[PDB]
Amino acid sequence: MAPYNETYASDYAFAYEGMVSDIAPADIISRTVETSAGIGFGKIVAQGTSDRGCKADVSAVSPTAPPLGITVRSQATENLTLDKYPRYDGAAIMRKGVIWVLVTDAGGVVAGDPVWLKKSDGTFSNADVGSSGGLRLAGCRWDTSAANGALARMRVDFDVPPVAGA
Amino acid sequence: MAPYNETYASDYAFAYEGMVSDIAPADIISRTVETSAGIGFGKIVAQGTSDRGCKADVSAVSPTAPPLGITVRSQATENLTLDKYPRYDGAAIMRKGVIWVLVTDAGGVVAGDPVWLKKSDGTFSNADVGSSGGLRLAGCRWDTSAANGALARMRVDFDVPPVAGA
Amino acid sequence: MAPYNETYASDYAFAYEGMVSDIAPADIISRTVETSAGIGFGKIVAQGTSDRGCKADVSAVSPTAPPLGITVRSQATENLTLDKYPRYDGAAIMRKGVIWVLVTDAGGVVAGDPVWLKKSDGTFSNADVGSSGGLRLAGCRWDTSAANGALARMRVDFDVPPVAGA
Amino acid sequence: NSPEVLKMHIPMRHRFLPVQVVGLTYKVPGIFRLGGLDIRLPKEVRYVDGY
Amino acid sequence: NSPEVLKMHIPMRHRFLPVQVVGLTYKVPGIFRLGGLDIRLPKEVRYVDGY
Repeated sequence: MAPYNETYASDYAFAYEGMVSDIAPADIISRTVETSAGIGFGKIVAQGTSDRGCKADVSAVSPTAPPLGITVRSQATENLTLDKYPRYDGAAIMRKGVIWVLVTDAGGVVAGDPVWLKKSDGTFSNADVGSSGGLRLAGCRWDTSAANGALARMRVDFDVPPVAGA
Repeated sequence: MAPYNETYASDYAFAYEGMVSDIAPADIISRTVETSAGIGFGKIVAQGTSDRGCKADVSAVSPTAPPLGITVRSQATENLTLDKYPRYDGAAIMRKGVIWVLVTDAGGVVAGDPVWLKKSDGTFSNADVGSSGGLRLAGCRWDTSAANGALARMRVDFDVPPVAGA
Repeated sequence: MAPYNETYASDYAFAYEGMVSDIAPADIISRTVETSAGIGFGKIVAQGTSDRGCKADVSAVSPTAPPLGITVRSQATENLTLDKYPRYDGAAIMRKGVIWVLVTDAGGVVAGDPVWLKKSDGTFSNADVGSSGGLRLAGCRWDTSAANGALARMRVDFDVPPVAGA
Repeated sequence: NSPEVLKMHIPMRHRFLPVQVVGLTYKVPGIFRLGGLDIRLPKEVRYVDGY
Repeated sequence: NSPEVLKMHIPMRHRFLPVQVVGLTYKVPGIFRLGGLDIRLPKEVRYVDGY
């Protein structure tokens, strides 16, 4: 009977942090979490050192060492970390479907835009940062107009090599 | 009992304008037609202004604003436009499968060739036009040898960014 | 009761020459073998002259004429050629899944590496040969650390155009 | 408020389709179809703003 | 070597799920769910090296 965090919303929300939207194709890949803390749901991941592991640290990704994919919302995750994949757990990375993610940009994004990754934190945006600290995920595009700090769905394809931007 | 347009053909034809050939994968995408007139079946489409719409006008596509996909033959399309998707209708764009399209080239095409788009009209060909008016669909290839103005099937992948050719 | 070639192995091996590893997507394509001798199981193939044929000779592949794919282990292949696709036979080419192949490199490969093809013989390696005799399969990556002349599984996507390296 | 002034057609209501199974995931579709609202007599509807 | 020193928990042994048919190919997935080895009393296990 818990009425806390009641906002009396006009209508239903759109999605959650890492939920997918149904479509026939999806590469979902099982990896093992390597970071000491968990990994959030809609997040980018790099290639681990365990030959099948992944890390949440993408500060050193390059066109030669591209990022691995994006985690998905699992909803059965050990109930000790709130919404995360705990250490030593199947990660369920996705690299082909359409997924809801979080926007980090001042002016927001619109339907068809490039997707730029900020290597410092691992956040998605519309344009390059400008100090050799951003990559462009070459095969990727948005699918929703959204403001700053809101959820937008994007279409992703990680087999296309990334592009470095200074 | 309609015998008009009888040509007494030697054997069955190969396909129609926008028919697909069966295969396990296919991204078929639902878009809304934005052009005042309809859109033909085997045609290229650009990104609309309605955040899920499409236009048949591809005169301004670039590597920064890649084309969206290719429509497919639906066979249930409002019977007022002969073989088209009327205005304000689900468009069924395809961007992964193998599809029959129309050839516009003097010397024809053979099995494995690049696919070049002429931005002026939106026709597919074998080589670049030569006046900064053609794109190369980077991930695309033919699958049939065909003469001028005939049907040929091609394999298509629209997640690979296009290449500008002057 | 045949005990020849008994090595008393510690545990089961990993895979065979061209076996696949299960995953939802796979483009498997039916081609007809054109070479006089057969074609091995985990091998690269080029575009034939029969509009649906394939050859094992990839000495002339280029970015303009990319390779076609990789054959898969069929296990029902006419029992006259030991492990090959005989002449005039369905070839079952694969161009999207993850497949076990043979490594030809001095220092071996690790988890995430580029895949380089040596056009002279048609062998996969980690780095370019260095005399305009190697291609880079742009969308391709390894998935196992393996030594010289061992089996390693790699993820493959042949719609991305290759890159020439001198 | 007459069927000759306003009209909304809903030929088909919401139904569910069988379950597709793909690699340890059960994808389930569900579809419907309707037609937009249609104001046939626009002089029989009046807006008053500023109350 | 007693159940109060060592233990190993295997909730699910090995399972075969239904077959899914994708274009002239049949794929049967098999799953098994198990945990790790537990040494509850570490003072009753001894390692000696260099023999």
